[PDB]
Amino acid sequence: AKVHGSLARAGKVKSQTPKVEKTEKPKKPKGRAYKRLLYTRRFVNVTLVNGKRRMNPGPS
Amino acid sequence: SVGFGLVYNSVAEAKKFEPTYRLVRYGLAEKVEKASRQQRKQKKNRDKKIFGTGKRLAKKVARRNAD
Amino acid sequence: GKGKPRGLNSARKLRVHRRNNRWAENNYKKRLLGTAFKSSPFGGSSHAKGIVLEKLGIESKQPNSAIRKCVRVQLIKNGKKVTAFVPNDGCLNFVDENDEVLLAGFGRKGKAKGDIPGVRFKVVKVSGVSLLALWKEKKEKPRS
Amino acid sequence: PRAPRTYSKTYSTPKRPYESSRLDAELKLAGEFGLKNKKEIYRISFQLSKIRRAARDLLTRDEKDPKRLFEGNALIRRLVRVGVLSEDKKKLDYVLALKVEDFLERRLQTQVYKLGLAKSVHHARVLITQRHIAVGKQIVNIPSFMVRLDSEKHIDFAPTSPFGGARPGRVARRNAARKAEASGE
Amino acid sequence: ARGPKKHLKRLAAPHHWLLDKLSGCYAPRPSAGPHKLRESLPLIVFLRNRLKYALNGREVKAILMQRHVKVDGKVRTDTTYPAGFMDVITLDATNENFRLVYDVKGRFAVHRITDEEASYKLGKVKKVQLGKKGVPYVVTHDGRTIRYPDPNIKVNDTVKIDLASGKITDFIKFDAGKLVYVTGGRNLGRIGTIVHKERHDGGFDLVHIKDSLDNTFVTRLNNVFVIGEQGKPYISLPKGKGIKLSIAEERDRRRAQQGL
RNA sequence: UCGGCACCUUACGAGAAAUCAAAGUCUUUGGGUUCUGGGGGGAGUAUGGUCGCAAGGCUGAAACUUAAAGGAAUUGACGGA
RNA sequence: GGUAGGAUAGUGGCCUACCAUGGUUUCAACGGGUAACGGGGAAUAAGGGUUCGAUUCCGGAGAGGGAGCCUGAGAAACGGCUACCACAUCCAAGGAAGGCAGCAGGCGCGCAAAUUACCCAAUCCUAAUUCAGGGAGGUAGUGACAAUAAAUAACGAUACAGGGCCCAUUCGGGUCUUGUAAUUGGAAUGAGUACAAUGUAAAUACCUUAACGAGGAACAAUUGGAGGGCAAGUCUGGUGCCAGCAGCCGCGGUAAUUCCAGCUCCAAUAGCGUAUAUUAAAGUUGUUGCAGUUAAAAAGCUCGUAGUUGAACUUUGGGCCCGG
Ligand SMILES: [Mg+2]
Ligand SMILES: [Mg+2]
Ligand SMILES: [Mg+2]
Ligand SMILES: [Mg+2]
Ligand SMILES: [Mg+2]
Ligand SMILES: [Mg+2]
Ligand SMILES: [Mg+2]
Ligand SMILES: [Mg+2]
Ligand SMILES: [Mg+2]
Ligand SMILES: [Mg+2]
Ligand SMILES: [Mg+2]
Ligand SMILES: [Mg+2]
Ligand SMILES: [Mg+2]
Ligand SMILES: [Mg+2]
Ligand SMILES: [Mg+2]
Ligand SMILES: [Mg+2]
Ligand SMILES: [Mg+2]
Ligand SMILES: [Mg+2]
Ligand SMILES: [Mg+2]
Ligand SMILES: [Mg+2]
Ligand SMILES: [Mg+2]
Ligand SMILES: [Mg+2]
Ligand SMILES: [Mg+2]
Ligand SMILES: [Mg+2]
Ligand SMILES: [Mg+2]
Ligand SMILES: [Mg+2]
Ligand SMILES: [Mg+2]
Ligand SMILES: [Mg+2]
Ligand SMILES: [Mg+2]
Ligand SMILES: [Mg+2]
Ligand SMILES: [Mg+2]
Ligand SMILES: [Mg+2]
Ligand SMILES: [Mg+2]
Ligand SMILES: [Mg+2]
Ligand SMILES: [Mg+2]
Ligand SMILES: [Mg+2]
Ligand SMILES: [Mg+2]
Ligand SMILES: [Mg+2]
Ligand SMILES: [Mg+2]
Ligand SMILES: [Mg+2]
Ligand SMILES: [Mg+2]
Ligand SMILES: [Mg+2]
Repeated sequence: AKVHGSLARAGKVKSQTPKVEKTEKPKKPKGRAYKRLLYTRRFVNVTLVNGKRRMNPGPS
Repeated sequence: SVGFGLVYNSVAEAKKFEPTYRLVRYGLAEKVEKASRQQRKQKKNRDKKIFGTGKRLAKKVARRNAD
Repeated sequence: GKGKPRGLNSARKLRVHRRNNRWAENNYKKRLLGTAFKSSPFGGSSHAKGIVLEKLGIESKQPNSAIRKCVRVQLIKNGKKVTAFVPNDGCLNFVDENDEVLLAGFGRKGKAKGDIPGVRFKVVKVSGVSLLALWKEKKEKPRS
Repeated sequence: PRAPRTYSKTYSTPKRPYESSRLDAELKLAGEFGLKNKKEIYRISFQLSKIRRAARDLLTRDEKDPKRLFEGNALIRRLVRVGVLSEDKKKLDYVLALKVEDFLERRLQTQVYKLGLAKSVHHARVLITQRHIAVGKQIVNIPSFMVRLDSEKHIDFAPTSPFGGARPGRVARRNAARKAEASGE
Repeated sequence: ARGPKKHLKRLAAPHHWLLDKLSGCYAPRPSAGPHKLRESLPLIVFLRNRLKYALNGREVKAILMQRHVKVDGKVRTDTTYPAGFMDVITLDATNENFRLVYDVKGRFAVHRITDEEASYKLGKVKKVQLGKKGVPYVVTHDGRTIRYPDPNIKVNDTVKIDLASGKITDFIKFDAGKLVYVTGGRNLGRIGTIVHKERHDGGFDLVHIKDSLDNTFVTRLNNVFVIGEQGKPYISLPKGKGIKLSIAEERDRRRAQQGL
C-alpha cells in the first residue's frame, strides 16, 4: 500500500481526446408521443425480427 | 357559478348584522383610516412605559434638559 | 426435539436465547454498541465536510495497474483524518491544496471499493461547486 | 397545531426493474391505450392490488358473513357501476379475475375514441386535454376519468370549445382575419 | 399543568359534535355547567353546526346577545354553554323548541318539540341526600338540586322537572319493565326497557335491555336513563325510535327511499 | 427371550455428497430438554474479573481488514506410492 | 414495619420520637449504558415479524443551571420575584438592567432546515366584555420534504411498405397509407401575457374570461446507462495496465462490446442519480422456521438447584319432547 504515486498524468486521456461537437438533429417528441414512437418501432412496423427482435444493430 | 346569499329584512338590520368588510365592499361602511398593526403594537408598548397621564413627566423633562 | 424448548411456559428461555444469539449478527452488534458514533469517522452522518491536506497517489491492488488520485482530508466536525478518492478523469486538478470538500461514502458501508486500498470515501463537492458539474462543463470553480 | 392533511401514494413500481416480458406488455398497453407513462399502468396495478386484496380477505371469510355480504356487495356494485365488471358476473371470485385492460378500457381517453369522436387514442388524449369533450355538461380534461356507465350516453363535445360550436377558434379566427386582410373586407 | 385548561384542540373534541377536521385548530371548549365536557353540546355547535342559523362564531354571539335563545327556561347568552341531554332550547323567533336527545347513531339530533313538551324535562336521580336542617334533596343528571323530594324517589329513578319552578311533578322508578333510553357507551341512543338488572357489589351494576325487535344488549347502570313505561314515553322520541338497524338494513332502506 | 459391544445386506427413508437403522419418522416442517454456531481473519488477541505456587485455565471484545475461506465429490495432471 | 405526634388540602416514613428487624433479589434485584421523553402512531412485511416514533393529538418535564419564595382558586410561575453560579448589556464608574427550548430574525454549530411580511376575516381563547386584545391562529413569501392530477403535440393530402382481389394478366379496377418526402396543408389548445369579474380582511394564486399567444411548433426534458447480473452496440474515433471505469464479477499492456468521446439504442421521466440509515429479499436470528458427523458449532464426563417438561385413570351411553 504505497501512497506517493506520481500525479503528473491526472487528466491525460480526457485532455488529449479529440473534440467532436454533437450533431444537430431534429428533436424527438416527449412523453406520450415518444411512447407512441417506441410502440410503432417495436410492435407495429418491426421488420428486424431475426430470432426474436433487435434494437441497436451494428454494421455486419 | 355557485355562492351564498343573504337578504336582510331591512337595511338597518343589514348594517347591524353584516360584517364590516362586506359593508365596505358594498359601500355601506367607510374603510377606517387606522394604522398598521406593528405601529399599533409599538405605540401600545410605548404607552406601557408611562404611568399616569405623563404631563408631569413631559414638564419635568422640559425643565431638566433645557438649561 | 429440535434443541430449542417448545413448552407453553418457555417464552423466557426462548426470548433470552434469542437476545443472546442476536449479538452474533453484524448489523445488530454495530447498531447496539453505537459503533457509528464512536468509530466511523463520519460519525453517523452520510456526508462530512473536510479540509484537503495533501493529494495522494495510491497504487491500485493487483492485478490492476493504476494510480488512483486520492486526497488526505481532516474532517471539520471531528478532526479525524481520512483518505478520499477523487472520482473522474482529471478532477484532482479541480481540488486544490487546502480547501473545502464535501465527502460521502463509497458504496460498501465502510469496506473500501474495488482495487483502491484503504479508501472508504469519495469527494462530492469541492469549494461547494460539485465535481460532476465541474467535470462536465456546468459550473466554474470559484477562485477565492 | 392543525389537523394533518392525509395523502396517499397512488402507484407501486415493480420489484424487478428490467423484465423483457413485463416491459413488452406495458409498452403494448401504452400503445393500445395511448399512455404517457409507465406510471399510468402502475396506478392501475395498484388499484387492482387493493381490489384483489379486499376481495381476498372477504373470500376467506365464511359466506353469509355480514362483513362479507356488505363489503363484497359494495365492491361488486362499485365495479359494476364503473363498468370494469360486467352487468352479469356479480361474484367476488370474478373480481379476482379482473385485469388491467378492463380498467384501461373504462378511461375517458379510451371511451372518447370508442364512441366515435376521436379517430385515435392519441387524438382522444389531446381532445380531452384541450378543454373539448364534456361528460355531462361538465368539461373534463382528465383522460383517466373512469366513465361510470351512465355517463357514456352523455359524453359529447362541450357547449363551448369548438367542434361543439358557438365560436370558431383561435387560429381559425387569426387565419380568417389574415384572409380578410388580404382578399376583401 | 399549573391550572385548568381553557382551550380544546380540534381532534380532541367529542366525535359526536361532527366538527370538520380542517377550518381551525380549536374546537369550542364547553364551559362549566350542568353537563360534562364530553357528554354535552355547546350552543355554538348547536346553532352553527346543526341548525345552520349562524355561519360564524360572531353570528352565534350576535344571536345569543339578543336573548332569543334560552336553555331550560333561562336565557344563557354564553356561546359555549354546555347544553346536554334532556335540555330544552327555545328559540323565540320561528317559535322553535328543541329537546337534546341522541339519535341512535349516538349523536345529538335536532328534535323539534311542542310548547307543551318544552314545559318540562326529565332528570335521572344521581343521589338522594339529607341537606342541613335535615332537609332531603335529590341531585339529578344535570346538576339540579331539588329540595323535599318524594320519599319513594331513590337513585337511578327519573323525576319530571317543571322548568318554570324546578319542581318534581311525577317520577318513574327503576324496576323491570319500564323504558330505558341509553345515554352512553356503544349502545348510545337506544331504547328497549328491560330484561333484568344484575347487581355486582363492588362496582358496575349491569342492566339487560331488550328492544321491540327482541335484540338484547347489556349496558352499565350509569348509562341507563328511564324515559317511561313500555309504550307511552314521557318525552317525544326522535326519528328512529332508538332501534339501531344494522348497516345492511340501513342500505336497504336508503336505496328504497331515493327512487320514490 | 431380555440386556450389551458391535457387524452385514437393502435404501423404505435421509443427505451437498461421503455416507447413515440412525445422520430416518422434516416445507406433509411441533415428543421433552440442555448446550453451541451465524463468511474468513484480526483472535482465543487486547482489556476487566476470577481460579492456580507457577505454567496456565475459565469468561472474552473491538478498531481494522477481506471476496471469498471452507465441505464433499468428479475429471485430469503429478507422487522420492 | 408498629405506636404516637407534627406537617399536609388530605392518605402515607412525608417528617419526628421511641421501638422492632425487616424490605428486594437468577421469575435478574441493585448497578452501568441509552447517539431514551412515553403513548396514539409510522415504514415495511403472505403469515409470524423487524425497525422507527424530537415532530400536528393526549400525558409528562423544562424555560441558561440549581435552589427558594410572593401573589393567587390554581404556579415552587420564569414574556413574576430573590440569592448564588455561568454568560452577558448600558454607564458620567456612582450605579442600573438581563434570560427567543414564543414569532420573525441573527451568530455559531454543522451534511442538514424558510419572511426581522399582512391580518384578527376564519377557528377559538381572555377580559368588566357582542365592540378590545391575541406572532394562539389564519393569510401570503421562501420551499423538487413528501403526496395528487398530467403539457411538451394532433390530424389529413404528395412520396413510398404490400394484407390482396377476377389466375393484379406485368403496377390500372374507386385498392386503402401505421414507419419514410429534416416535405405539404389548414385546424386545436394552454404555458405565458393580461381588460374585467370572482377570489380575499386586503391582496396573491386558483376557477372563469375580452384581446394577444408555436412551425425548427428554439414554447428545443432530463437523469442514468448500453460485457454479465440487468433493458439496451463487438458501431466509429482517441488512449495504450496509462488515464480512467468498475456496488460485485471484471475492463485497460495497439482492432477496448466496459475508459474518453461522437452516432445509435435502452430505462424511468418532471423527474432521475449518489451517500447513509432501515425494511423486504434473510428459513443469514429461525415461535412460525435455521444449523451443529465431515462446511461455524454437542460442554471431557457425571451429579445437581432454580427453569422447562412430565404415564394412565373418575358420568360414558340410551330414550323422549320442544326446538333455530
Ligand atoms: Mg438472436
Ligand atoms: Mg406445556
Ligand atoms: Mg375554452
Ligand atoms: Mg402549556
Ligand atoms: Mg374555555
Ligand atoms: Mg420427507
Ligand atoms: Mg451471518
Ligand atoms: Mg464469524
Ligand atoms: Mg485476561
Ligand atoms: Mg476437499
Ligand atoms: Mg395526633
Ligand atoms: Mg399519623
Ligand atoms: Mg409510623
Ligand atoms: Mg416488598
Ligand atoms: Mg435524551
Ligand atoms: Mg413516542
Ligand atoms: Mg414522542
Ligand atoms: Mg435529541
Ligand atoms: Mg413549568
Ligand atoms: Mg438557550
Ligand atoms: Mg388571578
Ligand atoms: Mg422558576
Ligand atoms: Mg422569553
Ligand atoms: Mg410562560
Ligand atoms: Mg426563533
Ligand atoms: Mg405559530
Ligand atoms: Mg435541508
Ligand atoms: Mg431566514
Ligand atoms: Mg378573529
Ligand atoms: Mg408568530
Ligand atoms: Mg419545454
Ligand atoms: Mg379558464
Ligand atoms: Mg460509450
Ligand atoms: Mg441484456
Ligand atoms: Mg459497464
Ligand atoms: Mg420469509
Ligand atoms: Mg445457517
Ligand atoms: Mg467443524
Ligand atoms: Mg463442532
Ligand atoms: Mg461427547
Ligand atoms: Mg429441578
Ligand atoms: Mg396427563
